[PDB]
Amino acid sequence: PHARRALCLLLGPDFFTDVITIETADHARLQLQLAYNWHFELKNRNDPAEA
Amino acid sequence: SLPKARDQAVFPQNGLVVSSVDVQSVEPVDQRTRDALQRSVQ
Repeated sequence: PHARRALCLLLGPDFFTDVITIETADHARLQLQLAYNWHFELKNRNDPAEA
Repeated sequence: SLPKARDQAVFPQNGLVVSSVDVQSVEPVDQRTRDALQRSVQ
């Protein structure tokens, strides 16, 4: 919930080495490591509201 | 190129291009894939 804390909001492309605990229709409980290839998007990188 | 796909694995986030992917050996770790496929060998 709250582990890391930094002064900067990383906008560059990155990933999250997250693992989920999902269950399929056959009830098969399996955990699975995810990446979430993400990146922040700003069309106008000067507007105070959007920024 | 059934049919072959391409020759480039590009990541647009940073421009990192994986030219090719090479896998060395299939281990399977369990002893039961092991000398039971070894009876298959025999």
